Amino acid sequence: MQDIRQETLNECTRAEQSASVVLWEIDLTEVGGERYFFCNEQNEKGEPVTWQGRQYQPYPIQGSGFELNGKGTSTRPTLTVSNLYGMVTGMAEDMQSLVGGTVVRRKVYARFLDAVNFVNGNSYADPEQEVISRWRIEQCSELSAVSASFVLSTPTETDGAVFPGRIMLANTCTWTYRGDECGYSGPAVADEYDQPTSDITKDKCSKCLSGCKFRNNVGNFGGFLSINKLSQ
Amino acid sequence: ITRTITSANIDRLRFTFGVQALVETTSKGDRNPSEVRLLVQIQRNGGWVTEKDITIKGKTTSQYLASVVMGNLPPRPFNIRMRRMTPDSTTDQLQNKT
Amino acid sequence: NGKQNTYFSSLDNMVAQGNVLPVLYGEMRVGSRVVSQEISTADEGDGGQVVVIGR
Amino acid sequence: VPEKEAIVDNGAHFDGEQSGTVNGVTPPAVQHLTAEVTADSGEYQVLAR
Ligand code: SF4
Repeated sequence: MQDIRQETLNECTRAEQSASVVLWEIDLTEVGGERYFFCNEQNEKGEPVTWQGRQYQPYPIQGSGFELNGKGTSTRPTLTVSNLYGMVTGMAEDMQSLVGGTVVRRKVYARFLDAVNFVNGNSYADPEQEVISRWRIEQCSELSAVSASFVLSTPTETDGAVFPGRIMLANTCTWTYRGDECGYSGPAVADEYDQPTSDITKDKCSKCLSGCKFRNNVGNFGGFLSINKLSQ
Repeated sequence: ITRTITSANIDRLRFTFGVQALVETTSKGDRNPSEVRLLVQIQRNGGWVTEKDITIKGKTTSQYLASVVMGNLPPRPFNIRMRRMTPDSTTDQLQNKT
Repeated sequence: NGKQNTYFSSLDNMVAQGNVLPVLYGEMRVGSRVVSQEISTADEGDGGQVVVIGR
Repeated sequence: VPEKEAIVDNGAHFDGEQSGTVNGVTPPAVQHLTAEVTADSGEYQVLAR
């Protein structure tokens, strides 16, 4: 049971209720873009809906199919948003199909919404009442001149994962360069083709034994040498 | 015999020594085993240090070669030597050549 | 010949290349992937200063 | 995207020898072969070591 605030529950049990507002925030910080806020409709004064200080913008957006079930496959909800004016096309060609960003969904009753929205104000405004759920964009199922459709997914999905995940190779190092495991931190030495260089921008490891010997880091070689003699 | 080491990157050193024969022949013609001793020396600090005490005992009329491995090598300019602590045989019946 | 296997135990030495490095989570008898194997002649010295060869 | 042909063709940098015949798994020659003819036991015998 989610720790829903008591006033939200009291609103839920009432016979006659206020409007239910769903507020969408699309987060592209991890990918490299800015975060975008949207909402389906305007407020009573014909201005963007204000919740806390966010000021979610009006824009035709809808997400359907959300579910809480662990018996079978994952959930995979669907989100549809229009791009008549070409906003989604520009975010998609800039940020590589908007794949990997976060989508955060909030459900706040209109009773607790900020007092700026209503012309006469709201005496019951309370910014702590909301229900939050996080998802990560998975794919752009469609994109046209009328609308664009995404399929979300859970952050913890296990489609392409195999557990042990570390391969013992005879000639190739599996570590990430300058990572914690490789443990190299020094001047640029060589290129990815074992060619000498000094520019820091084009310093990469070839993942080969010579590429490692350029760094004098043979001690931390990821691969295990001379296995192919045994396996043969 | 003495020789010097000049290589930069080495970690252990192995000495392969032996004897050509050890048979001892009596006047009648009986054959008995004999023994011989060797020392392997490395010039640590400024004075020679005998790393190992070696004793070979048995009967053989052909070469027997054995090997021992060293460690903790001093810095590279060091030199090495091996020497014999058994008096050189005078009679022809002894046959213990290192 | 009817020996029954399970996914969380392996008691024999397996080849190394192209296979994953296993993970052990509790007390158990283990057989592990071979990284090296060789046969050579053994040195006579046992590590001490004194070594005696033969009888 | 026609530009990926030149990226794929450039391959990578491999370390080692193409022939790889310097050291396979063929054993080397045995180290010290000696044969001794002894009449100690009253008969002629050959001891190979
Ligand atoms: S080959 Fe050596 S330097 Fe390169 S990533 Fe592996 S451990 Fe690091």
